[PDB]
Amino acid sequence: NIKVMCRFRPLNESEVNRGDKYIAKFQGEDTVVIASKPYAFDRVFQSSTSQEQVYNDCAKKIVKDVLEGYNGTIFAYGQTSSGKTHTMEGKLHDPEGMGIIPRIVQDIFNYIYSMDENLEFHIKVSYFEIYLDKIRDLLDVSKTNLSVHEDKNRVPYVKGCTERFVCSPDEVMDTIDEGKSNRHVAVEHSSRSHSIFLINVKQENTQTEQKLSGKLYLVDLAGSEKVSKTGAEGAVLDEAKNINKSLSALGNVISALAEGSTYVPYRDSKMTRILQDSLGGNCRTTIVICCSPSSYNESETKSTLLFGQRAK
Amino acid sequence: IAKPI
Amino acid sequence: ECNIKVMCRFRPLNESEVNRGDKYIAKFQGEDTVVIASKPYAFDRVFQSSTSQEQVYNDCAKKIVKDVLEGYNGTIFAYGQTSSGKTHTMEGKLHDPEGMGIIPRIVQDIFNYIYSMDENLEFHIKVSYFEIYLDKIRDLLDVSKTNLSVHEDKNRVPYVKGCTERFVCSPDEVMDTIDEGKSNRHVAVTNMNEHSSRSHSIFLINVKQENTQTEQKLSGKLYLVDLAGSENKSLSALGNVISALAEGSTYVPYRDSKMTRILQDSLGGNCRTTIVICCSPSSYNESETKSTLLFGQRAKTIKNTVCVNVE
Amino acid sequence: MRECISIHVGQAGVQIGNACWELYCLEHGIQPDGQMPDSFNTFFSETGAGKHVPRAVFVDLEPTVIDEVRTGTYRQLFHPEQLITGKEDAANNYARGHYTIGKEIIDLVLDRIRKLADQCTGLQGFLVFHSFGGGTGSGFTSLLMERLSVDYGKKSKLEFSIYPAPQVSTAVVEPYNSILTTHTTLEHSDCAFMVDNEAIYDICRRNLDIERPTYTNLNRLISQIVSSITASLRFDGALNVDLTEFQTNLVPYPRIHFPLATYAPVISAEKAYHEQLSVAEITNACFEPANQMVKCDPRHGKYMACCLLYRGDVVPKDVNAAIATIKTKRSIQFVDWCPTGFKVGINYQPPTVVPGGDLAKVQRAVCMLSNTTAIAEAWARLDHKFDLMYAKRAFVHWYVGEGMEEGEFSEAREDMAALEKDYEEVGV
Amino acid sequence: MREIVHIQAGQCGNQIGAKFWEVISDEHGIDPTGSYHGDSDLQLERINVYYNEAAGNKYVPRAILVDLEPGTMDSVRSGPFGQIFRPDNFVFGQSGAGNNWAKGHYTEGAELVDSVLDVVRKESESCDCLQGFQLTHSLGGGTGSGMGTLLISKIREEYPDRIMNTFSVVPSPKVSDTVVEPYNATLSVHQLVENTDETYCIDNEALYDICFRTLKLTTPTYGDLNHLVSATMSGVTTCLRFPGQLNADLRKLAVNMVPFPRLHFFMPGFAPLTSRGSQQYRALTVPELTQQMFDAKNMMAACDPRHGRYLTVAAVFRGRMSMKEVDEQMLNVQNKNSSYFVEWIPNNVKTAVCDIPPRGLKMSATFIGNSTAIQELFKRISEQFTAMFRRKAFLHWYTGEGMDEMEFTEAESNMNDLVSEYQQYQ
Ligand SMILES: CC(=O)O[C@H]1C(=O)[C@@]2(C)[C@H]([C@H](OC(=O)c3ccccc3)[C@]3(O)C[C@H](OC(=O)[C@H](O)[C@@H](NC(=O)c4ccccc4)c4ccccc4)C(C)=C1C3(C)C)[C@]1(OC(C)=O)CO[C@@H]1C[C@@H]2O
Ligand SMILES: Nc1nc2c(ncn2[C@@H]2O[C@H](COP(=O)(O)OP(=O)(O)OP(=O)(O)O)[C@@H](O)[C@H]2O)c(=O)[nH]1
Ligand SMILES: Nc1nc2c(ncn2[C@@H]2O[C@H](COP(=O)(O)OP(=O)(O)O)[C@@H](O)[C@H]2O)c(=O)[nH]1
Ligand SMILES: Nc1ncnc2c1ncn2[C@@H]1O[C@H](COP(=O)(O)OP(=O)(O)O)[C@@H](O)[C@H]1O
Ligand SMILES: Nc1ncnc2c1ncn2[C@@H]1O[C@H](COP(=O)(O)OP(=O)(O)O)[C@@H](O)[C@H]1O
Ligand SMILES: [Mg+2]
Ligand SMILES: [Mg+2]
Repeated sequence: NIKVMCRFRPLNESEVNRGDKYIAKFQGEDTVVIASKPYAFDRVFQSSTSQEQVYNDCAKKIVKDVLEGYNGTIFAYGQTSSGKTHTMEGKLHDPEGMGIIPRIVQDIFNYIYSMDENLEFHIKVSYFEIYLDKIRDLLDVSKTNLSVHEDKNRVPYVKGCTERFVCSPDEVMDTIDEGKSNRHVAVEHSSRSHSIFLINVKQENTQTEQKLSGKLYLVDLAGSEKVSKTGAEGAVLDEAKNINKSLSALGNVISALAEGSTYVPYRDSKMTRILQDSLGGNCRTTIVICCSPSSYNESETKSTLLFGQRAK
Repeated sequence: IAKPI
Repeated sequence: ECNIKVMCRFRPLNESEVNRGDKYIAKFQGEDTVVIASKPYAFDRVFQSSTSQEQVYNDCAKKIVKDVLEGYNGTIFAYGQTSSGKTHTMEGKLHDPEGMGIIPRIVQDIFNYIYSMDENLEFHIKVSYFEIYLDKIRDLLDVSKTNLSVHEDKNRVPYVKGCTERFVCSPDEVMDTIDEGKSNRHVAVTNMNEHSSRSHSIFLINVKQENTQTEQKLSGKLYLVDLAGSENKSLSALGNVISALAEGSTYVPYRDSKMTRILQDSLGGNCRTTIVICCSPSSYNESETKSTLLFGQRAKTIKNTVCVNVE
Repeated sequence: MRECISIHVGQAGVQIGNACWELYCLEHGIQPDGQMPDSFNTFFSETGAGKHVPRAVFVDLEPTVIDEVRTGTYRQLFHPEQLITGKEDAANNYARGHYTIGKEIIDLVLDRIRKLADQCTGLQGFLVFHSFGGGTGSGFTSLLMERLSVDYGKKSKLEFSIYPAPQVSTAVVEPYNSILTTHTTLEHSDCAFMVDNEAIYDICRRNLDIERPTYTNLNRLISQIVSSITASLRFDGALNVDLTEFQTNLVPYPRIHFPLATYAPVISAEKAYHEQLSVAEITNACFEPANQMVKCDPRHGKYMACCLLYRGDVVPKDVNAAIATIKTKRSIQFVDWCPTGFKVGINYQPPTVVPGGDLAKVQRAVCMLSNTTAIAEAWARLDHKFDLMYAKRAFVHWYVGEGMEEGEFSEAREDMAALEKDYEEVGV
Repeated sequence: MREIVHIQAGQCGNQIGAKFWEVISDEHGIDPTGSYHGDSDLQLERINVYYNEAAGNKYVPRAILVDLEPGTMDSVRSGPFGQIFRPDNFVFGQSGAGNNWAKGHYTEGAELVDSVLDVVRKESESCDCLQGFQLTHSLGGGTGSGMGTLLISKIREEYPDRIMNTFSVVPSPKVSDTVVEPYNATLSVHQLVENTDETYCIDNEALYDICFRTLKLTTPTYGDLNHLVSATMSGVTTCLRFPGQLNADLRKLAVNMVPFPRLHFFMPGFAPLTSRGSQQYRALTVPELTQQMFDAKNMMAACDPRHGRYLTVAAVFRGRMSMKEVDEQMLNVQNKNSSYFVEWIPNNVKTAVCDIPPRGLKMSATFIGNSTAIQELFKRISEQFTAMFRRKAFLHWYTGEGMDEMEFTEAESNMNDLVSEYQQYQ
């Protein structure tokens, strides 16, 4: 089923001197009210919550499902300086300062480090981005206009995508850094393209000769932008148009899945086309939206809250 | 060439 | 019914045979017929003392590489006394492109073929370094796993259990693995020379090639084994089994020692058999030369049955 | 002096302006070429050689109708730089008229307006003509209104809009544009008059005895109402009233500023005779539910303030008698907190006929501007249409495809609901 | 100022476009040699939409003709109005298409797409404000479907924010001339449903039925069908070159008529249509035209509108008429036939009125519909494809040019997804 999580952050020192104030008021642990308008979610975190609680309440079940022949998907949506990088990567070394991806890879390795020697596992990694409705490869700059097809069992995939092997989490972190060093980011570090990361974990039973394949999807959603209040010109305008249209299409797909409608518009955008296998049915997907409570950023906070609420 | 774990 | 190839490479004389005053009795009546003690000794292809490792590799190891690429197990075995030319034939000088023995040339050719075809096939490569010393099993990859037991499978062919498995993707990994094996061989061992002349080193390579679309399964086992000096329980078993097989009487006693069961696959089992006995033309070693020649020619009477490992 | 700046944006506004300027040129006796063979400075400026240039700016994103103006019968009147034209129309998209295509001629129109405003001494207000539902009339108007509010601000702004009808409609995505523009019209405007096609169609059917109306008749009626409004600034008479007194008499609270207009007596040439057309009859007929130009019956609501603008041969005794007769009635109910709910204006200038028109030469006419609580039903119907169409999110990919977020629709809906709640709560 | 680039690919497309150009030149009053002999200023006011200026008051159309055989080219060039086209815009090959989608789209079309794209680019950079692209082809052919699809993909790649409208002739159940038609139809729909802003579905069966029943014709040839198609194509975009009370561009029609990105398939129409000897007994009014337009036997697609509900209807009138009449008719048509329209979309019909009627009439109208009944045409095509794909019949010709079965499977899946989308709202 669909799970939508929202996280808030404590005000930084760089804005306390300007005298901003909290806008969000909490009720229980599942509702946040801004300007006397309730917003019901699945779970809301506060500033005092640590990373481990978020990981245990948002990622552990999906991480377990991947290693047992099933599939799952995790998104991440927010504006600049809203908590995206802290809740996703954070400090890549600290046992208490790591985000969600390092804990995911740590568990995905420490489970393999315990299942005897009668089982063999394989790990695959791919990293492709979506830019101007054209799929580019972050691990091979030669490829720039890859395509999407289907195999015999009509489960989509992207052909020509570079797919290397890994054996230790350090290699995973290194390839993550290399992939991030090729994305499109405007001038403080404003992302302008969606990113997709794939961890393929498959097991082959040496004795029983049974093969189980499981997939985990990591998606970093770019931020929707109200153009009229910014004054974008030229390429930035095209980027904003594409990002807004893609986010609207994804919202439509998720709403159609949640409401249990007969037809789900899986073929309205590239992003939903790729993730058709690990989105609906017996697939568990969790979405995390990060927001800032400072009154300086109330409008974008409301935009993020509305996008999260669209799923229901 | 593969590199299984 | 694949044939057993018996290969005879001669070596230059060492210092002790000159000190005895050896004469160059052996003469090549052709490249396969040789005369010692005024007696002919014909093999498949006899190499001279001046024969290079490159020439021996070109003449011998190509077919076994092709077979293991096809799916048939292959065996390369080295025999002789101490200072007969076994280890130097096996590796020689690995960093030297000329003196590199069977192992570096085989690795280079395997990687060349892999880089050449690179079709819609997947290859998984694993290596295990093994040793036998006074009938003691010890893996150098992990020192603690000693006194291991060789077990049996559904096909009832012997295999070692407990030996550490290490995948390889590039030749430098093979070189580092060999270096680590030798370094561990330097640990808990008093003298490398006496251990080499009184123990046995086993090099194992396994390959699993599978097509992506048709999904056919092809596997092959490669054995690279060097034994101790022929100048003993292991040698008693080897002599008895080779003489019985040449005579074709009773059976081959495999439970005499572990190396016998291990070589069951190599000798008479489901694996292509090809041995390269290293001989010396010295009269100081005319006894051991005669023993080696008789062993090889007796083994040449045996032909093996081998099937492709496809599942 | 007393001057106003006219802006016509979109096709509907441009054609309404065509009718309005025809009427004004007829009223002041100016030939189309601008030569006449002092009660005219409000809508024109002298050039020193006998030519007169009207104070109007024509803006459109499509070169079709402005090209009709450039080559029609009024090509020698307007200033060539007043008529401003783009390349591609809004295509019924709010975003295309707002930002995507708007940010290419808005600076030019701002410069033209500044050039016109510098030339006028006593600026009185703006008269913007646009339409609800179209891309240009709903999106491009918002940008211009925001820029004018930022620049000028204190000057009064009046708008005349064509509102969507209950059943008759032309476009398919009209509710979205109407909701967005009616959100934008509450922050910057001061008194917006709204009309619709269906009520004018019925008015033409009954009173004028015409069964096949077109757009020209509607434009003529709207121009007549605007001229009736501006007559007090143009000419002289007892009990005159200008814009600021209009706004201080007709707008009780800062948000209740959405009146509806009415004209009387709309009669034909054959029915011009056989009727007295007295002051009492004219006054009584203007409160009928069948003469309102917005499809909302005043009976299901209560008035707050209605200002009557008599023009022609009018004597105040008759006006007082008519007001007393209106007050003693029972069908129309006033709010208890407004004991005096009538504003009276009289002028000495009778209405002017246009040649080849359906209107008749009468000696007197009135224009009642009232803001009752009955205007909420049209907004209710439009909101219902919007929510029904937006439940499935149809035609939304076009709007979000031009750099527009999904939150604007919900925000505008919330603002409209707040407006309806405020209107109802102040009604009681 | 809002220019249009026209491309004709295949025999059917070439002949349809030739008839269309003759009709357009007659409407604007242009002699075959390219001189202007009109009788009004409104004709020359907006002549830049389809024509380019030349020395000595001569006009040449902005049209490009592409084919893989040199027979249709010099069949057109020797025709009544072949003297007006630009000679350098003729791009053609020598090897016939062979009724092979794979050949035209991969082998013999990849060696000629470069020249066609070059001449398109040279024509597209001489305009002031490009509006869109027009393409005429037929889905069941070999060069038509493949070449048009390749050109559409390339142009949508180069120009990403322009309207692409194509007028494609669709295969019919009971009228067919090719044995491998369903394969071509499906392989063309696979790309048309993705890289087209609005496409119009026409079939020969409905045109034959129109000629037989309404016009009472004796022996209808291809000329009458091409002429009807030219009439509706001319009536589609009359608001770009003539004034009117309500003006509707191409993008305005696209915004009003397309609720969701995939559903952009339309069935055109026209009115009035009477036989000679019966026009003197007909009253020409708005109600009569409205009744004729919404008749199930007047559409140019062999799908019964009664087996479905209209999503959006656009009706462009031409002539002098009252607006109240049009509004009242478009309201009472919906109210009287409520069960034939989508319930949750108010005002399913859009009105556009222009004040320049076609020569020789007083009133004319074009009907552009978007109904769920278009699913059954795709149903028939898909059933034929499934029947002929189990045995892999006639498949070694396509796989002999560099294709795969997975392409066929993907195209079938996409068409099934489209059918599922249309059925959902019924
Ligand atoms: C005396 C009179 O009024 O004659 C009419 C006529 O009788 C009818 C039957 C015409 C006639 O049309 C046909 O018979 C016909 C033939 C082939 C294909 C399609 C139609 C007419 O030929 C066609 C002709 O149409 C035009 O003149 C339009 O401008 C039309 N022109 C052409 O198609 C055209 C033909 C030849 C050369 C150049 C142009 C047009 C329509 C849409 C867009 C542009 C142009 C008209 C009104 C008539 C005749 C002459 C009998 C009809 O057709 C049209 C297109 O108007 C058939 O049903 C209508 C109703 C008309 O009343
Ligand atoms: N009174 C009157 N109303 C009109 C006229 N033309 C259009 N309308 C109304 O205006 C609405 C359509 O908006 P338009 O003004 O034509 O569109 P636009 O502002 O030009 O915007 P775009 O054409 O989309 O760029 C409908 O409600 C019409 O009924 C007219 O000439 N007179
Ligand atoms: N209206 C019309 N249809 C045609 C004409 N010629 C062929 N067709 C139709 O087009 C389809 C055949 O495709 P065609 O264009 O001849 O093949 P191509 O030359 O390879 O593109 C069939 O459905 C024919 O009925 C024509 O001149 N006019
Ligand atoms: N949950 C949190 N607790 C404490 N600090 C946080 C939290 N989330 C974000 N921050 C602080 O915000 C700073 C910048 O946020 P960042 O993740 O970089 O946002 P962005 O990636 O949008 O710039 C970090 O230095 C981090 O210290
Ligand atoms: N073919 C040869 N050419 C030159 N030197 C050789 C040759 N074969 C053996 N030797 C040298 O003789 C010495 C002993 O040989 P080695 O291979 O270690 O004997 P074994 O392994 O049979 O005990 C080594 O220095 C070796 O390099
Ligand atoms: Mg040795
Ligand atoms: Mg317009």
